[PDB]
Amino acid sequence: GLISGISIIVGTIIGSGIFVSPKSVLSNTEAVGPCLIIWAACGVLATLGALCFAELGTMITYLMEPIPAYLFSWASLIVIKPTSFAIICLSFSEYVCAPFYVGCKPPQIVVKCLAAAAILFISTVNSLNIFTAAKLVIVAIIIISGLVLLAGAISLAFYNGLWAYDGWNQLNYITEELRNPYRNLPLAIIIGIPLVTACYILMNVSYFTVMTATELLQSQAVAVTFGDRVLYPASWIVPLFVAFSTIGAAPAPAIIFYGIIATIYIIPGDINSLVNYFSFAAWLFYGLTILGLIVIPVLMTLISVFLVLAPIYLYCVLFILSGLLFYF
Amino acid sequence: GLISGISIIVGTIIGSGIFVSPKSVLSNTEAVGPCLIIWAACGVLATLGALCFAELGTMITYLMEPIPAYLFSWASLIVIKPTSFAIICLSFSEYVCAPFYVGCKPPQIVVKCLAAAAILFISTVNSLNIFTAAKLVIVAIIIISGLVLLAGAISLAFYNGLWAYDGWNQLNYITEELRNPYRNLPLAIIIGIPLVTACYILMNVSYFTVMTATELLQSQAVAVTFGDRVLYPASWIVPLFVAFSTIGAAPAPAIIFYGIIATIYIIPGDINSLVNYFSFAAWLFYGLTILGLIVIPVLMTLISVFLVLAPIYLYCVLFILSGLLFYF
Amino acid sequence: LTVASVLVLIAATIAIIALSPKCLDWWQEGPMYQIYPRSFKDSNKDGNGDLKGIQDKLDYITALNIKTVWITSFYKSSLKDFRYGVEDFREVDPIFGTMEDFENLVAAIHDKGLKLIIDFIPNHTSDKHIWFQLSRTRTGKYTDYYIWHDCTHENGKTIPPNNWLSVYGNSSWHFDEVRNQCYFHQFMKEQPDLNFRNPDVQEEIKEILRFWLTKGVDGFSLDAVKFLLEAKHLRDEIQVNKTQIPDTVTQYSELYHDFTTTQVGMHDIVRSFRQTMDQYSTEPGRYRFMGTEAYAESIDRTVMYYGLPFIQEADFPFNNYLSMLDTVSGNSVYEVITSWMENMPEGKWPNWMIGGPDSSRLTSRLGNQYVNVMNMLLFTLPGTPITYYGEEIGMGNIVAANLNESYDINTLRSKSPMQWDNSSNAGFSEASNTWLPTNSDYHTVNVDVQKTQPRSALKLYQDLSLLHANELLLNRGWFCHLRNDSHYVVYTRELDGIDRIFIVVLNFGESTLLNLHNMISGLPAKMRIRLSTNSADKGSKVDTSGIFLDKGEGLIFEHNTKNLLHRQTAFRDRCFVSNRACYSSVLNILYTSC
Amino acid sequence: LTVASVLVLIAATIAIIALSPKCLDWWQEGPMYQIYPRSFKDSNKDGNGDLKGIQDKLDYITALNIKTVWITSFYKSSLKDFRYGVEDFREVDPIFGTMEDFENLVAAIHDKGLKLIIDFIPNHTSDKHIWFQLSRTRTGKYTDYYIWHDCTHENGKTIPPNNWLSVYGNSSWHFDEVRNQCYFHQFMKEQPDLNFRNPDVQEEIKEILRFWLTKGVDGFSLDAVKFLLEAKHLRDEIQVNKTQIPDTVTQYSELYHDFTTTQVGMHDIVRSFRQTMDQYSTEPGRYRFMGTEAYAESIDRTVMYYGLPFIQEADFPFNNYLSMLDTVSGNSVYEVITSWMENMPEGKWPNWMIGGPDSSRLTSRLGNQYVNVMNMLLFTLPGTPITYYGEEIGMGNIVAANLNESYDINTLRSKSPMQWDNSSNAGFSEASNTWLPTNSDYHTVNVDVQKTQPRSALKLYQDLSLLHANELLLNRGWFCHLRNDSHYVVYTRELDGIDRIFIVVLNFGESTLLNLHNMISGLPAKMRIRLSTNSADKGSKVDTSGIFLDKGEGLIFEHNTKNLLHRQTAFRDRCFVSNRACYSSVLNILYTSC
Ligand SMILES: *[C@@H]1O[C@H](CO)[C@@H](O)[C@H](O)[C@H]1NC(C)=O
Ligand SMILES: *[C@@H]1O[C@H](CO)[C@@H](O)[C@H](O)[C@H]1NC(C)=O
Ligand SMILES: *[C@@H]1O[C@H](CO)[C@@H](O)[C@H](O)[C@H]1NC(C)=O
Ligand SMILES: *[C@@H]1O[C@H](CO)[C@@H](O)[C@H](O)[C@H]1NC(C)=O
Ligand SMILES: [Ca+2]
Ligand SMILES: [Ca+2]
Repeated sequence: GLISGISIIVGTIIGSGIFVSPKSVLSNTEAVGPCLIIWAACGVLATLGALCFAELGTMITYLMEPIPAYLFSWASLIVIKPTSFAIICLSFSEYVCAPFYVGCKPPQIVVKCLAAAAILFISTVNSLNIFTAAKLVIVAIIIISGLVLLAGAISLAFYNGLWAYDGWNQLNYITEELRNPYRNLPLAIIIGIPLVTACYILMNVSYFTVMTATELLQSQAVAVTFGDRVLYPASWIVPLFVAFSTIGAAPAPAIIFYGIIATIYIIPGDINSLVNYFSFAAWLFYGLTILGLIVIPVLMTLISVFLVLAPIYLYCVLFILSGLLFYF
Repeated sequence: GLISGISIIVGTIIGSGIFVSPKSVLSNTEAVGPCLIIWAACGVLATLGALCFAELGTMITYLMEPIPAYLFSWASLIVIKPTSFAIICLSFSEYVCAPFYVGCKPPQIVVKCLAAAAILFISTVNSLNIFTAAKLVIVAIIIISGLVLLAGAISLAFYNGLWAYDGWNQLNYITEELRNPYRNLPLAIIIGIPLVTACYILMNVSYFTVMTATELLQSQAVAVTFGDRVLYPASWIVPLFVAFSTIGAAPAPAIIFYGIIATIYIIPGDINSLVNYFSFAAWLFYGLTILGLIVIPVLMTLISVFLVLAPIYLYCVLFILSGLLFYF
Repeated sequence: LTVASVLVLIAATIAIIALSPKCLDWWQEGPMYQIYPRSFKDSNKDGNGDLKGIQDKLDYITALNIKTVWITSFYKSSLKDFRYGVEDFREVDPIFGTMEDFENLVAAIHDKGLKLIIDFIPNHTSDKHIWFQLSRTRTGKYTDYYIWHDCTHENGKTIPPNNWLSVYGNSSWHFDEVRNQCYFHQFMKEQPDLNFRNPDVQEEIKEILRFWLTKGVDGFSLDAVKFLLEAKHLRDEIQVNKTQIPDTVTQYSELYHDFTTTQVGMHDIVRSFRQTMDQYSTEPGRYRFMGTEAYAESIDRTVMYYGLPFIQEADFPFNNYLSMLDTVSGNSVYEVITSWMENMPEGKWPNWMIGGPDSSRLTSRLGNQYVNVMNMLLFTLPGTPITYYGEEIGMGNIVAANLNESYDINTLRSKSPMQWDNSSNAGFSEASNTWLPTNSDYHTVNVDVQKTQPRSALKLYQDLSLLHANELLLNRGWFCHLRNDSHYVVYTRELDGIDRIFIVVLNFGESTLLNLHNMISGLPAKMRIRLSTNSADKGSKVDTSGIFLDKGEGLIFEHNTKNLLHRQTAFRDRCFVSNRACYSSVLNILYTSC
Repeated sequence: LTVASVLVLIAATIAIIALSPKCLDWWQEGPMYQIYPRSFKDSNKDGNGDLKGIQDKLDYITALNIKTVWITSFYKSSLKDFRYGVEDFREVDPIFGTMEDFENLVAAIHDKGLKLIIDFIPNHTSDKHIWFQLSRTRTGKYTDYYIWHDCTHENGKTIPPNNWLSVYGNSSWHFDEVRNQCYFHQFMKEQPDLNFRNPDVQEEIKEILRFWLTKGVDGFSLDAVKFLLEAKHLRDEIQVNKTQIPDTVTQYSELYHDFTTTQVGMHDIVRSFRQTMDQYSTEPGRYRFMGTEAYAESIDRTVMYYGLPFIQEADFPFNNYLSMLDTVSGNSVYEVITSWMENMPEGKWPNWMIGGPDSSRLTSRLGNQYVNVMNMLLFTLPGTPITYYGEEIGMGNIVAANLNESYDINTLRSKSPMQWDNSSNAGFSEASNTWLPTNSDYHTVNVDVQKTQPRSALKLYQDLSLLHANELLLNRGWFCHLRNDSHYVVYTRELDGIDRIFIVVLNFGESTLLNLHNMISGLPAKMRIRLSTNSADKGSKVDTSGIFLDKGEGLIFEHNTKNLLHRQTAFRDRCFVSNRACYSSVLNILYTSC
């Protein structure tokens, strides 16, 4: 009942973003304490957002909000679904060819064609539970093995830290068929998302006790370097499981359109230039969604306006604010 | 049409018996020439048998012949289906643990528990095309790679040689829904089974040009030793594909009963004491099936009586000569 | 069509991974800057340099594009000179700080992307060592830790078992009144050679290596490798002068050392040192370097430390050549370069160092005019350039002072403190009566003065390391030398797929003119210079037929052509490369097959 | 329940595969029977033995439970003795058949499950070799294939560059009138040493090794390894007699050979020989053996050929000991066994051979009474027993005959033809005037006579190899020797999990009585014998306190107990094992952990 809903919520929240985020969230905070503080803030923000969606989605059942709705429909077809579809494939490409280049970083040509091949493969398969089980093993191994050896720039840290929490806005869509949402859906979120937050903190401290702070910057795949410095004899299981589970986490005209324009997103942009490109438009409409509810909320509004005015991107306002306004 | 029927016939004939038979068929002929002659004789015999069944099965549609039918039903439940189910698992066990013991043969205890574990695994999976594709690759690789480097005791040879031709008696059961059986089913057999016969001969000569005749006797898995003497850098693909396809070739009360009495068959009998134990009862009822049709022929009769009187074990006369005589 | 295009990409990626060569390790790319720990920088204001002073000046090391430090031996030693006789390998002397000061130095080095190397002396120990004090009393397993032999020692004088002489005096067998036996030292009276034929002793050295490897020293540098093992048969060595009377041979030069140097099994001990360090090199980025540093020997014996194609011994032996050369010319410099490239096995990484601790300074041995041209030769060679401390600028030798500590009078002129500022003691220390007098002409030669003024001999060292690190022709490229001359040394650095070569010209003569049309074919009417050994004519125009070169003058020419000398049939026996690879301009990646 | 039982089986199988030790190679299990190709069996009726005669008697080799043959060097040689100076490595002499007769011999050997080994002499060549005939004229690359040095040779005599003497005469530098230079041979006047410092020569030996490896020789056996490299500095060796006058030292014994034996880099050449043969050992059943066979040296130099734990050199060097021993006693035999087991690195496989080609026969050096006891010692030791041809029976030496061919007068007594029958020439050949006279007492000593009669010295060799092959205690078991005596040698063979030990007692004394209660503790009142070197008495009853042993008497006792000596604290420094394993009676498999 309740534990089943909690497990379902935890399953759709812990994705392939917990071992890709720290490298980008530490390059902005440049510290350890502030990094954990930003991670806890992102966790509590996702918790509040999911708790608000649990009360906003079960009372109006695009469905939550004319012109704004049309804009959301138009944005979710180009810059939301296809962009996030390319980031997952770019993360899979930078992790399956990382152990091959030990001393130096992989070439940009190799990672792009490998990511494009991953896009065309799953787009063809989809046009015609094992990943989750193997994904939780690595998170459990790194945490357990980490404990046996233990006892402007602030906005980019949130962008990279919140990418690991990918799926907190679509929790009520796959949890309304379990039991009564009276005191089960908000209960499985107030203790399910913070459980992942404590899981992410216990997983991040496992990296800082093996490799120092300066080694995390010059390491594209932080999990493959943790797998050879601790589990030296069995070091191939880490880059294999996190790659076998990443490819799993990634309508004929909809899939083809989502795979064609996603290939042109990896040519002029790296894996770091796309996270701040997707989280900009995503959180821009997230703030409009919270603002629409007003017309938790006192904090969700003050933190959303800061996430937009701090960076103020130039190649984004001419696609969402100029592309369709000439069409409409 | 015709090519589809030929492919279906070839698929159900080439089983996991082509890389297990030569070791037992050379220990009786003790030569290379007579070995290929016996293989060609077995091939033409299977061809004639399938051609006769193609005319006997499409005119009476157990179904081909009272007491004989009851005996066939009783034999196919103990000594035909469960015995052949154990030979496939024994062949998979002797091929998955063969590369581990390079210099010496594997222990008898290790191969039996590994075969018993394989029996319990597939019996549990079944109680709740990729194998064929990977199986034809090894047969094609060994033949192709074999050509780039090329240019009493007589009854046991037939028993081990005919085990590779396993499935020639159940061809009309899965070929009556393709097209007219007027001139398609007998046509796909007179050129489909001899095609496998020539395929088996071209595969057997690939072993005698790499390893000598005396090395074939002291080699339980003849394919794993051919994989390291020719394809030295890539030598793990041979013991993996032939084991991944063997486990695929191998009703809750029926599977449990077929897995319980099959475990007690590997304790007092080796892989050589079971082939002459299954082929004895199998060919005994095969001769009764041909005799039932009567009630080329001058040669089919003189060669069938020799195949029965030459072998003429203590655990067999109390099942076929004592089991039903107390029931009748 | 897309179903075929998806695998054509996977086939392309698996081809790039299979054709990509192995990336150069940290010891192959980036120069080294050998630092003397006692004459670099002082912090606690005591008179002597310390490890904390090196941490304070770490930002200057990165300013020279330096990759590795290679700190000279800093241990608790009763003899600070003469191969650094150590009395405690696990502890540090009161000088150079404490163990915590060392842990903060290596940690700060890793934060700036630099690498560390420490000197290791497994050959001998000191008289005050706990192993030698326990060996004279025959206490436990330490009774055979040293080479002991029964000798006669009566009222007046000791008699050694053989005529084996030490490198620094007489009678390499000394008698002690506790054990009543002679011990083999071979270096000094208070430096007993550690017997390596004892399986216990060979394993005790492994514990010392693993002790520093856990600290993160990132490699070692062996000091005396050829003196490890000796002949078990205590036979007399062959004298150079056959008619010479015995009881008079007391010099290390007048004796053939065939039983005390490079014995059978000495390399196997060096092979075992790499096997121990290989356990800590399993990490992809944490590789361990090992240097042999075998000096005063022929070229065929030095290249034997490179190892065999089926067994790894060491990365590269330290190139002692180019340092003992006092008078440099076109033929002396060319012979040294060809002696190393022709004797070294292929696929290995060479190295070069102009000066060191046991050698005179560059400007004091060659001259102030050769400071600029020798720095270019160090960075234009395929090997790993190794730079002594204070060598980037022109620092002269000092006169021999009478120190109360046991120090070598000679080879001490190179231990002068680093000239940082123009303040008291050249900014080396704010204290008085330093351990060694700073060179007099420090008001004109220091890092602060040479940084503010242009055309100095400090910027040339900066852009040379930048050109060596940025350009791929100097990192991993072919080396094709042109003939032989007595007044100019010219060689070409090239690489497949670059479509551009580097022509380096060094004079080493007497203000002669060079005709480049007689050496290399296919050069245009005008060529541009890159750096020079004067920093005033870069980016100028000079024709090939007729180039004005001064005494201390060197040029680098950058020509665009696809006529590499390494492809011609004539330049096949004079072209060497370590990692043969091909460059691609369209796809910016490294290729093996091309 | 079944879903848990299925994985508990897979966990059991993966545990057996992970705990199963590596199976013993063909060179570790099964004895060797060294055969002289010229004195074994003749077929074409010419007088000399051939390779076809060995194929005809192949069934007798399997009757002795022999695994490997190790045929002595059979090449086209101008000198059949003195280290077998070969003039053609790719061809066979007119004797021993042709190349087709050799291919039929190795093929017939593989059909019977046997293994082959051929001798290889890469050190020197013959004067009639195509390499030496092309070296005297300086034709191409062969001008430096040998050690050539300019020497003075005037009207009367030649003067060598140094006093280096050959093993078989004077003046190991000989002058030729074609090249006008002295060549280094070190063995004989017509056996020039092949210079191995030439990279071309070292690669030419690889082609000779790969030539026979494709034929299927199943390993090699190097003859002279310590004579490969010499000192580049042609300096005079140290004389044993310092006061000895020069121009008189002409014996190989009165000279210390420190520059012509075991030089730096000699082992690296041996390390490269294994690397070449490793390319043909990739098959699981086709492994290549390599023996060094370094004779006349100390024990510490012989064990160096075993290799290091991180680099493989050779399987085992041939144990020259137990063959030079003329007078055997309790102390001489015990010292030889302990000298090899204490100096050999652990995890290696030892070996033993009682006789060979360059040694006297067993019954001629020790006596007919010691033939039975020495055969038991060969099969009761952990090493691989190596048996000379005709050694299984008691074959005496023959007198030295005057042969027209260049053969050594000494060490020729062991080259007597094999006594097969009691017919003419002992059935060795149906022809007359054989190459060597067959021993006179062949009517009483032959394989046919010893097979028909019981209590002979042929059945003892048969059941010893059967006991060594069937029982696992003799194949791979512990070796715990008991103290030291001058009139009996006792050792125990045991293994973990067998619950049964083998007590071997050899007299080697003068008909003394042994008290087994003083050596091993826990023995019962009565013990049974197994073989009892002398036959008959097998399966008899003897009490421990008081055992009657003759001069040439040996016993094997089989006791059932779980009180293995290797587990006690007293027998810890006198117990050795190569592959430590534990046996299991319930599950008949080999275990590492127990
Ligand atoms: C050293 O050699 C020279 C011969 O050139 C000669 O003086 C003598 O043999 C030796 N010197 C002394 C002082 O003995
Ligand atoms: C040395 O040379 C002479 C001349 O042939 C020879 O008689 C003698 O045997 C040689 N010495 C030895 C030990 O062979
Ligand atoms: C060999 O040594 C002995 C001394 O024991 C003495 O005869 C002499 O020094 C040498 N013999 C000859 C003949 O010189
Ligand atoms: C055993 O060996 C030692 C030294 O080798 C010897 O002194 C002793 O006499 C020997 N004991 C016997 C019984 O031979
Ligand atoms: Ca030493
Ligand atoms: Ca030689």
